[PDB]
Amino acid sequence: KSDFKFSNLLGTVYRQGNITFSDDGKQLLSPVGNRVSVFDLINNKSFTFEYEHRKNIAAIDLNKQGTLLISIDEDGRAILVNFKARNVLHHFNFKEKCSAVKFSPDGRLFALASGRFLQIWKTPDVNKDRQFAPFVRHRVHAGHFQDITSLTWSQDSRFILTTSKDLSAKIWSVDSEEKNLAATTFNGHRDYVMGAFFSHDQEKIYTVSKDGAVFVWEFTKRKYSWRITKKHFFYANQAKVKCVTFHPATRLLAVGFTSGEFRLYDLPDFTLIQQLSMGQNPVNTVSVNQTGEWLAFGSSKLGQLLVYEWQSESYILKQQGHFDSTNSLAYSPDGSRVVTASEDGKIKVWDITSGFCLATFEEHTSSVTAVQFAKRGQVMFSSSLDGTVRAWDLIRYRNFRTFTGTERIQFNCLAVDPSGEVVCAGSLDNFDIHVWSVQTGQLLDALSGHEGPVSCLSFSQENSVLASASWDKTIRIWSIFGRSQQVEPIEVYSDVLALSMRPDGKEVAVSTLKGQISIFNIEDAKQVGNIDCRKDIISGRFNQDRFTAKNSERSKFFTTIHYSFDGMAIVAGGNNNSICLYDVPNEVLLKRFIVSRNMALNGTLEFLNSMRPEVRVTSVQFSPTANAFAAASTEGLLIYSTNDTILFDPFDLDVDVTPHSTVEALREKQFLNALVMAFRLNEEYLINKVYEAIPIKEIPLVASNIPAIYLPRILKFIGDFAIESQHIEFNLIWIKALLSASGGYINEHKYLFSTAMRSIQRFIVRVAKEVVNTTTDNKYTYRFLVSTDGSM
Amino acid sequence: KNSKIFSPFRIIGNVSNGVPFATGTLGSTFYIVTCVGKTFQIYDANTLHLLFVSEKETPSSIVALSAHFHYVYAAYENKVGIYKRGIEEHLLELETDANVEHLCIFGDYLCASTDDNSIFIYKKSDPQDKYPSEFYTKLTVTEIQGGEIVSLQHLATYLNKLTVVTKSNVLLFNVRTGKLVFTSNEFPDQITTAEPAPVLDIIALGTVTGEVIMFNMRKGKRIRTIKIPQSRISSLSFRTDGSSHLSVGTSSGDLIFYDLDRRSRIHVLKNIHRESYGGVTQATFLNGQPIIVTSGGDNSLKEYVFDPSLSQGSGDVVVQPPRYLRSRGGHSQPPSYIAFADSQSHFMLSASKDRSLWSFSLRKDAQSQEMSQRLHKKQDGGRVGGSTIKSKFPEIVALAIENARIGEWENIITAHKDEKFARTWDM
Amino acid sequence: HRDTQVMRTYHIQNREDYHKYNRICGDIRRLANKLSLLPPTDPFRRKHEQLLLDKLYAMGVLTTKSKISDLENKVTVSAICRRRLPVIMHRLKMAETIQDAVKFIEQGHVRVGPNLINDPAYLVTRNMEDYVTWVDNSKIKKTLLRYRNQIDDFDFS
RNA sequence: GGAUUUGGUGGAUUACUAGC
Repeated sequence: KSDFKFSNLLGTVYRQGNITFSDDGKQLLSPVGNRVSVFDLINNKSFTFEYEHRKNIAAIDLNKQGTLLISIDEDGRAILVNFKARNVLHHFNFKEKCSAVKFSPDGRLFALASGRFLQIWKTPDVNKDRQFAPFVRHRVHAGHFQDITSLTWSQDSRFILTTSKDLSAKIWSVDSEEKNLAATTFNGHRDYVMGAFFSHDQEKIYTVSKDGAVFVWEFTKRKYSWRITKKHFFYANQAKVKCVTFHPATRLLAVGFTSGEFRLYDLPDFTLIQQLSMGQNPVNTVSVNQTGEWLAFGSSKLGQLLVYEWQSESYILKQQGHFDSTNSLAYSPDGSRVVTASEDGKIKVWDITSGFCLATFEEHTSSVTAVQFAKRGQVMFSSSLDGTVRAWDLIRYRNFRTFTGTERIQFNCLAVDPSGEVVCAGSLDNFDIHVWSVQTGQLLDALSGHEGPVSCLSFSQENSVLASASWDKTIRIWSIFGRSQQVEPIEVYSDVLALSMRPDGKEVAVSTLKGQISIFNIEDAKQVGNIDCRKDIISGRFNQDRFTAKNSERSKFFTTIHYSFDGMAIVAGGNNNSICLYDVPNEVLLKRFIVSRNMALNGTLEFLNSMRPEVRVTSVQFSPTANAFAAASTEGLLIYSTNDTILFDPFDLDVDVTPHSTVEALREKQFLNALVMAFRLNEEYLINKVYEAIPIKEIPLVASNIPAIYLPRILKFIGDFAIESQHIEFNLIWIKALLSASGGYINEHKYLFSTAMRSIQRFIVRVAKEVVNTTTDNKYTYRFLVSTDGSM
Repeated sequence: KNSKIFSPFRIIGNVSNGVPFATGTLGSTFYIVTCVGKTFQIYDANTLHLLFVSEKETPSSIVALSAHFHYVYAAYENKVGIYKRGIEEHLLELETDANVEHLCIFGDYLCASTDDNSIFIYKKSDPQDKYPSEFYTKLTVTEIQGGEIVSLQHLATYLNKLTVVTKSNVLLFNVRTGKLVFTSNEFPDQITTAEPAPVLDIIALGTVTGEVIMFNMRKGKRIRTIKIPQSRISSLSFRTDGSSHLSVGTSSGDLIFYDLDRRSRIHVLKNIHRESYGGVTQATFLNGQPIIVTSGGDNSLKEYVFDPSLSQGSGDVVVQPPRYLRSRGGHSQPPSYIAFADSQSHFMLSASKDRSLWSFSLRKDAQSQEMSQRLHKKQDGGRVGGSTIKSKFPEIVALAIENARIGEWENIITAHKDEKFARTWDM
Repeated sequence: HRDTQVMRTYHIQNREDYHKYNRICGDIRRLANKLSLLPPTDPFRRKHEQLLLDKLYAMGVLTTKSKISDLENKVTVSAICRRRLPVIMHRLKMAETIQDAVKFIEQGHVRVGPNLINDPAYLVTRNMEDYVTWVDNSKIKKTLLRYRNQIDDFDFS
């Protein structure tokens, strides 16, 4: 409940640096500005390493074995992370700017090129224990007029060739004895050489240039050495090759141009297979897999990563991250669906299960400020600064109606009636709460009475009451349904920019400008308590600042708050560097999360060493599944979670209860005990040992035997396990039994079980019904063929 | 006793212990090795970072150290390790049961001297080879020839001659033949420490009485002699900057500087290391540079420099007294109670029977500082009750620290041994 | 020296600030001109400058949104250089003079809503012109409240 | 013995693989 970890970063697929496929090619890794994200094409899952990188990734190195992954920052810091381990084995520091790092095919040593110097360093064994000084450098080459713009490695480690930007290209062997074989540097190349490629036969050397003219080097008699055999030229009106990737086995050449046109050629036949423009902006880094089936092209200017297969015209994954930042975060009733707003106004729907965007919405010309979902999967309402609010369908991907005001006002924020009849929005220009009906696109009423603008608006589902947020330091609770039209006002000490509505429908959580978060009642005007947030907020000193980070008033408030669906915890986040988790009854924070550690971003450091974009969280929500809360950052949408469960959180242990004892119960056939003895440890592998063990004939006997106290806990366990597990039929008999054993109790404690009901009924909708409908549709088609008369 | 979970990383909080540190030079940089018990360390001399600690603990204490350019020669009980980057790359075992007291390197040869007056010679097997490996021969010294071996020195420009200094007199052994080419005359005092000179044919000598004796080998005579009141000379070094300077390090904590040209002392340093733990065990002017490096046995290592002279025309007469430069510290006595400071494992509080708490650094080993003990002047206005000769706080047996509100008020509570109160500390 | 002559009247950081506005204030007229060369009964053109006068009045560089002639004649740099923040603090009578308002912004006494503002050259929208106040608990908002004998240190004003 | 103010150096202020 308390220990969250950084599970996933979502959005911003590609920021900068090399994009390199894995040796297997199952997983493709794209480097973000401060972190490295690994995408598995086969499992459609995105995983991001918990480690921060202190500036933006400039180079990515992947070992052929895959044991060690190296990322080089602009500063030259080197971070080594084992893919299986997912931990930083060593953090050596390079002292100059790194362009590309490529491990050798053997993997004994990794070639590294910095400036005009080429370095080969023996790689420390992953299996070997950590050492104080693991990094060792085998050799340094300084014979370059200018720093090499690219590095290429042959199958053997004897020859390493780096193409300089001067025009000249040089070849370096690994071992000193093979120096006599190859030490020559090519000359006469026009413009600059983007990269140098080696074919399976070492006789032919392929070079590329900025101009776009390609020259092939073939060794032959004029006692005779290294003529140009044939030249190959690519014709582009204004396009110039930027990044070139070549695969020797398939003889496939990937060319990157300033125009952004994508073209493919074969070195042996010099034939152009296809020319496609990924985007107007030029491709920065292109990489190829061993098979060569998947090619990844990423443009830094548009910040979009695209993967294409040459053999079949289908794209495994194509997506573009938000250009600036996500203004609002919207969570649908189903845990998987995620909606993120952007400054551009483009709306993209992310997926909780796999970090990809199902679709985009370009309906809002102006930037989108708030995106919210009504209590259905039918539609989502988005608030924009354009002055119009447009509802969207998710079955059909279309506007219903675009709600607008009278005198064309900006709209910050938004509130949707849970029974989806009424959409309310609020401004900075007007400070009148406009109210639209969902059916008739007219505005029903202009609810007014605030001095100063409305910051936020929310509706409690249980009581259907909307509470306004004002800069006048007074919180007014509206009651708008059914012949009442009565507004209750509660005074607040400082401008309230944060409004949170509890699931209960009885409490309202606020975030004022003094820092302090207050929790009010609704049926009474009084407050339960307030929790003090000015001290435990980390604030950055910007680069252009003139004050200490201690006494600036930039970031010590909270520009968002969201209650957990338990109603017991608040996650807050503002224009600061930090996110919080306050407990609501005990009134004490639980754990404080630093969003990012980048010198590249501004608001990170409390103390600088002796404009840049500010780093701040915009909108935070806790998911219905409730494992993690997503906070929408500058770097992109973060996701925190507890899906690890590497943690010993026991409950009611006796001395008699050990993991072995639970296993003994299965032999004893005491299913009721061995489940409770496994719930006492609260460890998932003992539970899966006893959940998968007990048979069908004693599931309901066990369900009746299960205590009321463990009913909420057992339901949550089934919800997280059955989504990725092959047993449909065995899991549903449990959910039949838990519901069948105590239908009334679960219904009576509707507030007590919220996360369990939502998690269980995502498993039923997403994977269980689609198996049903395919079984249903297939059966009807067979019935139609036999029933219908034969043709001719 | 091999564990399955844990494996030792390095020992932290220890700089020196009393074994004489030995300097080495790589490229233009200067690297200084010390030892800690059974595991030696390597410090840079330009900023005193920690560069290398050894990969395994030695089976016993390192008795003597020396370092030729890349290779650190470490000598524990029966064996001599020839270490590069803290990695044991060649273990050289001496064929006695005696324990090795002193060690020396020149040329193709290694020269190790056990305690029972026996000197072992190890040759480079090839001139291509970097570490000497093959056992050449066994040189002995009977007690009619000289006393117990004080040290082994190899002077400049002597083909295979090894200046063996003893408690009685000074020897010379041509290690190619194995023969005593020259023996000196017997000295009236017990010799404690010898060191060569940047001049030709001269080794410097140090007695248990306070006498430094310059001794020529070509003439076999005493050229100069320097008397010191009431001191046991423990370390000698010459400044090679171009200005003649001798540094005599006592065992009563004093470091004493001479000017051999002017025949005068210049400035005497008092208590730069503790008298009780051994005084100045080793002091060395770095080559051609005005930096002397002092390392006592009281778990510290300090550098002192000479500023340039304030006189324009005079120069060598008006000499600036030496000046404190960077240093590293540790813990004199063993630590009683420690704790970790923060979540990223970046500081460790350590309070010991030395009565002085230390905030050591796991991260960078030059970042460790003693927490000050300097009482805040009271809010109330009445004066603080305490002895005017300030003594340290009694030793700390219970510590508590919660890091949540740091930098705004106190967050460390320590309970001292046998005190009815218990103080607080800001982190 | 028109660029200097209006840098003094409004107090500008760099003498290049003027021609940093006068490139924009010229770019208004170049879009005004080509939108005058479209035929008059064009539902693009009729939509498109009224789309623009919405923005140039919200930002407040021009006094009215009715007169279409203002868009070439009244769009001056000294018009856009008096929706600067220190001019607005002198218009709203916050500081006494216009140099003294730059002195209070740079020292950090003024704010817009939540966050204090520190660049002197902050353009302020006519809509956002409502929300400039002295930053709270400041030593210059404390002195004001002492003049009316109306401090309240529970606010720690 | 006590208090206030100030000049200068050294060590930190990112995570320790030696100089040309």
